[PDB]
Amino acid sequence: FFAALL
Repeated sequence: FFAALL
């Protein structure tokens, strides 16, 4: 699981 908000 990978989640990113930039």
